[PDB]
Amino acid sequence: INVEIKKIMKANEKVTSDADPMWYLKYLNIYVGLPDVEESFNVTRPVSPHECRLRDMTYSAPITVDIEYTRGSQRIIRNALPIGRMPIMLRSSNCVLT
Amino acid sequence: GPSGIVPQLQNIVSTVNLGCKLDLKTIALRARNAEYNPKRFAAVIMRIREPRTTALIFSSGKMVCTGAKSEEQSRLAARKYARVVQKLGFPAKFLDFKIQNMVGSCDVKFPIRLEGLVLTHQQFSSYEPELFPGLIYRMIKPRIVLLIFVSGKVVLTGAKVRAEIYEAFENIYPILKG
Amino acid sequence: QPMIYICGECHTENEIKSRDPIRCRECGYRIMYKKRTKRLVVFDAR
Amino acid sequence: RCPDCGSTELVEDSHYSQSQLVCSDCGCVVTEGVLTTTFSDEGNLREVTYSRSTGENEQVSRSQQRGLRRVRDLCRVLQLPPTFEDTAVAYYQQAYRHSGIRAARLQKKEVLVGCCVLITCRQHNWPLTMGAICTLLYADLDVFSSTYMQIVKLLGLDVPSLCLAELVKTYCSSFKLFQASPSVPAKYVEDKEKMLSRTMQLVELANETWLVTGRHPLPVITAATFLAWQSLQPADRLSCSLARFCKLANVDLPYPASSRLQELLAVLLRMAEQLAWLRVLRLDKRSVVKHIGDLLQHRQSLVRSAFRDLLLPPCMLKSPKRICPVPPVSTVTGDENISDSEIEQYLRTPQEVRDFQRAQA
Amino acid sequence: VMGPMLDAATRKPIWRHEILDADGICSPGEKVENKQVLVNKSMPTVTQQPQYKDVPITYKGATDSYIEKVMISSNAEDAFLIKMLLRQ
Amino acid sequence: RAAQFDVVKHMRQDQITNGMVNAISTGNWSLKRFKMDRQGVTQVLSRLS
Ligand SMILES: [Zn+2]
Ligand SMILES: [Zn+2]
Repeated sequence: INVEIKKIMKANEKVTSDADPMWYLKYLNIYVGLPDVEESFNVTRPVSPHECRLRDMTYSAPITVDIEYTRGSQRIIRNALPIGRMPIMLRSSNCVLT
Repeated sequence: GPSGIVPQLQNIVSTVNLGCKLDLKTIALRARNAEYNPKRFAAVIMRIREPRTTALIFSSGKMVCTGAKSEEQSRLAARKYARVVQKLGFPAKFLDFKIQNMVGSCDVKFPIRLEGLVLTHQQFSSYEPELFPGLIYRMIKPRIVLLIFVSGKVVLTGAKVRAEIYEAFENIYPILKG
Repeated sequence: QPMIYICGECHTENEIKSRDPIRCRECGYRIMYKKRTKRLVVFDAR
Repeated sequence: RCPDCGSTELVEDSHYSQSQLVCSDCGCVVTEGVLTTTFSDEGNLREVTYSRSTGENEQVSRSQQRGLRRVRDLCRVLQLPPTFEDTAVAYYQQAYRHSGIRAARLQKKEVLVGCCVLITCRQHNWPLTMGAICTLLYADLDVFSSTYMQIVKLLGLDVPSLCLAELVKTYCSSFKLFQASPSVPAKYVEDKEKMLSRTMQLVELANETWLVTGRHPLPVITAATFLAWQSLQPADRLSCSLARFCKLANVDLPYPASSRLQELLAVLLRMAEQLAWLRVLRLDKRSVVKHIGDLLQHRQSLVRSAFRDLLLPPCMLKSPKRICPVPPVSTVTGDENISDSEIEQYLRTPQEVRDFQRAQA
Repeated sequence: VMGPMLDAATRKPIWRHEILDADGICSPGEKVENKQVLVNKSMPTVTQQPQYKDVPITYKGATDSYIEKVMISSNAEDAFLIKMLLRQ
Repeated sequence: RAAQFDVVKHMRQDQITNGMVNAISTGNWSLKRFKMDRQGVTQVLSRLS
């Protein structure tokens, strides 16, 4: 979680369409955050492993990345765009119980 | 019973068949009142003040007129344009006069909480305070569409006679009161 | 008359009696437990 | 009916392992034994959609499949539950039935996809602003709104309204004042729970005072969050303004937010006049914010008293002495022609008709 | 979930619905025997009013057990989840 | 469209979350990069004691 994720992201930093040159998209930094649950109102609250055990849920934390890309102009930036979610091993660095 | 306020008519819509071919370019060339902007639309639009109305004419020989406060006034304006076209050099006739629509409005002089109306009438009342400020209600007897606002004023449309407007008004009035 | 479920976190009695989604009335918790039965049960002390 | 005694008291019952149908009045067995698949085949189960098994999913036009793929993408990038996406695509397919929409231009179908997702989201009570969905599309607000009205009129389906509390709960977490980010001084950080409580009771006050009806809720929610944020610490926060807070919060406040603020100040003045301490202290627009908790502790009776002096739009509260004056009766039409001189203006003499062809050329 | 259906003779629930509480779920602390229902679940037939059919959760087991606790919860998509703990 | 599109509109989120949860839950790891299919990687924790 701490280093290899960033190494992979660096290994795949840049993407560019062969059609219409001068357009591209670059990744800058990627984080993993803390575990949480998506309730039914586009809002989140933190969880504990036992609540996940009871509710047949998954104990995971969101993956977030900051991005740099172009649309007409190149000066478009996003800072905390999420990509997905990663399961969390218990008593790891990002867990609640540590 | 009535609240002492009658629905006043605001608009009248009527049409009549002129019964002949006309040249819009000729009308724009001769009449002291005409459009012809074929780049946008190929038609001629009239208007007079006695009655206060606007009419629109085509080469196909149809007339559409609107703007009066009473149906008879609309017919008077229609006959005035018929006279104008007859003296324009066209063999116009005032044939098949038909009344299409009218608009009216009224008030109840007490505030209206739209939330209760939508909660009890959603099946025919559409409430959406994001785009259109007011509330939309479509009535079946007669085929009337109604707009309601918090101020208590109501707009009525879709009828053919003032009797329909009055009757729809008194149909809805108990609902407006409670 | 309406039935009571005990919240799993603050243990404040809640009544649902509806399709209302589960959520505590005081705290934000989302787990509820049924109350114990009122009928008596007989055991053999063996 | 039991074939032996004719009684209708048949009961389904199983002995230790044998399922059977027994006449509970004479003991006869009318049907015994079942044939059921086991695990050895349970592991092999496949699935075929019946539409596929019936030849459907083959008449789907390229544009129709593209549109439903757009529906899936829109539904899924928002991380909505799968049932939402399934219902959305079902409604899209159902609306595709009529000829009037399958014959339509691309932006019309785009905004139809958007409003389809929007309505299915409404059906689940889920709060979601139309502006955000317009942002996720390539369309403008006006055409989207017009087409949404057209489709709701066409289908006449149920459209549950947006519950204000749900908008408040969704919107409150969006702001970034709950974390000690380096971009914001820690002076402004507050517990979010008290924030939500203060805001939802403030917007309840706004709602019951006729402020919210017929107006955009978002600016009202923003103003309520304002009154909270100043109320929890007037010691320093009273000096800030709208632009400052929206800057730190990184939010685009609506223009009518200031007017909504002003009118809710009018309301809290009307609300403060009742209280003894406030009405003696001679408070003002700015100074009142520090007593918000005091007023809302006893809201209901005081607002009921304030009703007996309601709220109506200020524009028509200018004391109109005349209301809907009766116009004069002018339905008379004359006999056949009230005049002939009006026609004596509608024609041009040849003097200028001749030269009517050489300026527009 | 439907409440227990009462007997036409005894003013009391039928034997299969002996332990169910007034809402259709067992009451913690009771003793459950073989073939008695745990939840009185009914499902619509959509697969003018829609017909239902009954698929109650019958307790299968050779020996009696005691209900210790019952937990009710829900997910984001309105799927009510019910769990029960049984003791021997 | 002549007007330039923006990629943010298409940034999907299922194909990572579902990939990870499936790969961990079912226990099979299929990788087209090296043509390796591994089975039995994960086991349910045992709570007999
Ligand atoms: Zn609780
Ligand atoms: Zn028999």
